[PDB]
Amino acid sequence: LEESVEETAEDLIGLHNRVRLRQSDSLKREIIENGKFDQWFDELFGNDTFHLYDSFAEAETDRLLAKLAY
Amino acid sequence: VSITDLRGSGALRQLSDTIIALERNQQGDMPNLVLVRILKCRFTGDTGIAGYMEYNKETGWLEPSSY
Amino acid sequence: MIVSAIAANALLESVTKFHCGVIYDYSTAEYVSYRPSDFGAYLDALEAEVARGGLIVFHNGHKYDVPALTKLAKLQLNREFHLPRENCIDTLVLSRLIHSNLKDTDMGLLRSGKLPGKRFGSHALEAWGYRLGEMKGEYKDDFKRMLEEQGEEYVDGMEWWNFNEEMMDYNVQDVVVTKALLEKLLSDKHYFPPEIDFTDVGYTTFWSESLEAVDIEHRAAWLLAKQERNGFPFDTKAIEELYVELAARRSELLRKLTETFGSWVFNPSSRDHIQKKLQEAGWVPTKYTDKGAPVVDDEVLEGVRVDDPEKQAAIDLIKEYLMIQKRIGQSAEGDKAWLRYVAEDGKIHGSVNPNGAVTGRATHAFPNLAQIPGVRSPYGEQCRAAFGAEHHLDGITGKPWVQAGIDASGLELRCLAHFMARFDNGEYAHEILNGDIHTKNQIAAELPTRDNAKTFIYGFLYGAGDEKIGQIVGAGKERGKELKKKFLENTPAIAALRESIQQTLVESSQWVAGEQQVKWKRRWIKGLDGRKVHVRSPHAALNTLLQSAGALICKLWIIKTEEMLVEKGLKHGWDGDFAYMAWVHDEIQVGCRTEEIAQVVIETAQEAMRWVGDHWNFRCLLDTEGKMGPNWAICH
Amino acid sequence: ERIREHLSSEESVGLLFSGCTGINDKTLGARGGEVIMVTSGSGMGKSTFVRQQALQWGTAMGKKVGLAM
Repeated sequence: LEESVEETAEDLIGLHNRVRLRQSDSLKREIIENGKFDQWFDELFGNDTFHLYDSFAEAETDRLLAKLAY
Repeated sequence: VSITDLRGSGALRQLSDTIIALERNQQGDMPNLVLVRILKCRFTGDTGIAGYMEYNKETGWLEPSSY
Repeated sequence: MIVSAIAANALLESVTKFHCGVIYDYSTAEYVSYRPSDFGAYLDALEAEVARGGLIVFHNGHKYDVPALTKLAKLQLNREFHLPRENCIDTLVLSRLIHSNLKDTDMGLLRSGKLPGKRFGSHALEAWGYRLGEMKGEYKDDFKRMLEEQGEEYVDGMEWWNFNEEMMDYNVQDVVVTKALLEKLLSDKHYFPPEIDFTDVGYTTFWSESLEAVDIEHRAAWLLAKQERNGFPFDTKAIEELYVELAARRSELLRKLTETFGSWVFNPSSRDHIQKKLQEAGWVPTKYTDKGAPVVDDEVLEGVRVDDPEKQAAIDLIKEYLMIQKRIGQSAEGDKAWLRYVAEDGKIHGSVNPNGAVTGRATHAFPNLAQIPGVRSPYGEQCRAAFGAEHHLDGITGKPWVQAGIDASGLELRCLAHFMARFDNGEYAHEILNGDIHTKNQIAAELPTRDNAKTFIYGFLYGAGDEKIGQIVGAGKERGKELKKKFLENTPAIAALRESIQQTLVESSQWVAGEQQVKWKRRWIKGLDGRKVHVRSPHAALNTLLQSAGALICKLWIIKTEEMLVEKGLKHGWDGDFAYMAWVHDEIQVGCRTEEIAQVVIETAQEAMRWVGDHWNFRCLLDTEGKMGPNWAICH
Repeated sequence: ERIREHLSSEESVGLLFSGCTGINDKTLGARGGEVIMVTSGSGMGKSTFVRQQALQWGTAMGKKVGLAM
């Protein structure tokens, strides 16, 4: 609830590949231009193991706990 | 100035991704000298004192200082 | 990954037929030989490695092989063949990247007797075969000597006229040297990590898991190779109208300068002349030149005072005369004069070596496009006018293209601010942006004029002694020490800059018989992209550091500018919208079909220059300035 | 695609705080999506510091800056 799923995934992707993809303007552009992004991406999320929540627009309880329970 | 001296409840210590703080002694020998202190940075996590600056009474700018 | 090298009938500028080519596949571990009736399948084999996303290894492929195979496929097979820049590797570029410090390396290679004296430090394929021990011989020599025991003679470069079975065998010879040289470059773990066996990877993994310097150099070599093929449009008539004004002036000057001295023959450009003269007009040399007699010495000539008014007045006629020979010897009579290099498209295709230096600043030759006299230098205005996009036609309207000249605004001093922002927290860097950094250096070093600060900051940074510094105020080697030390006290960050960095490469130093036997930590300074940039003496090195930053900045700069221009929609070449004509260190000359395109070129270059600064997180701010016009005298 | 869109279209480090480096050394500027928190004593340059950022960004690095004074 403090970072959108694209930023958290950015962390997860970089963390998975033993790097700090967030703190390198060089590394971000790297995996994009030589097509290394899709490579790491499929390697990680390819098994549909990771699922997230996104709204960031003042989360509540009714009904958010419902979504967590759902 | 630390995180507790912040106005409002302790939500501002959480939502704000980066916190820039200015400190200066306007009753001392260096009133135009201002210290910049990073109190929080979710991006980097590197906190502490950044650098120094000086208020140019002519331009009204914050030119970076030595030290 | 596949490794290959080809053999054609001639050079890139008139090649007509494909002879042979050999392809070693790492997945197959076996070579494949091709012949003139197998040219078609050769292009497909390269396309197949592109479809797999693999890699294709050539030596000088970026500059010759790839454009030749594009050219040969159009007239022989009438098919379009364009190897993607991402799917190409050039051992020559990596050799110039990884082994830029070959000049020393050859000392041990000389002791062995393994390296030819004609192939010292060279990066040619055969030159490396002797280094790695793979040269069973050379095709050119197994051709000459076998032509003897056949009868017929030899013409300079006839071995490439026709497909011969000896070429097909030495075509393999060039391939096995490329493979072994590739593995020799892949075995350098500073550039190629051990965790990745790059010999069996896709192109996607190769560029990113390699050092960043590997990627830029291949992008740099590909782009500049395009620039050579684009060429620089040339007004032949204009230069011709100059040799007339110069040769007539030379002869008229020669005539007046033969009335002043007799014979038994006045020489234009001889050293045995002034040696015979002036020391007969009443001039005693202040400064000599080596083992015997002083050289031409253009410097002293300005100050030579002889009691003979005719001899004295003739000195300035000599000054002009020698300079006239310089332009002529560059524009007409030289073996590498411009008029000899104009191609049949009305353009001068000046070559350029990418990382032909320790720092990465390029070198230009045949002809040296980067030494054309400046507009401030005499007759340089006319010279610069001869190099212009206006001297090119147009694919359609015919209306002369417009030229865009963009340079890096004060790159050297901003590079200094970046490395010293590590010690002053952006103090000096803001003085650049706030402006008048030469004014601050003037105050810091206690110089009377701002211009004296300009000639100071560059000399001091690069290791000038005290004479050039002393001659600023009309003195010698005496005045200099107090000028240098005072600047150091008023600018601590510059002094602190040389503190941590110069003591990052040493443990302890020691003088032995006048030679400093410094115990090094690493005999190489890291560049902006991790490459090895060696120096020599730790007494300065800063000059190497700053020029390395600047050359690496512009290299990426001209790459991203073209990359953004292509991304925005512009096509590169004389048939598209813009064409690179010349890259000169911190300035570039770009041809543009319309003024509107040129304006975009100027803006994009600035956008790319800020992109470079954000990319390497440059502490100082980089800016550029563009000039629109017909030629080069206008763009600068 | 949203991840693809983010890395490619955001300005990465959208800007760098002017008037003093070292802030850039510890923060790497500000990004699109975060919230920079500026504070100090009464009349010690909170407005002056931020006003420089608004000016510089909207001048040298032509960003469209929104003000709520």
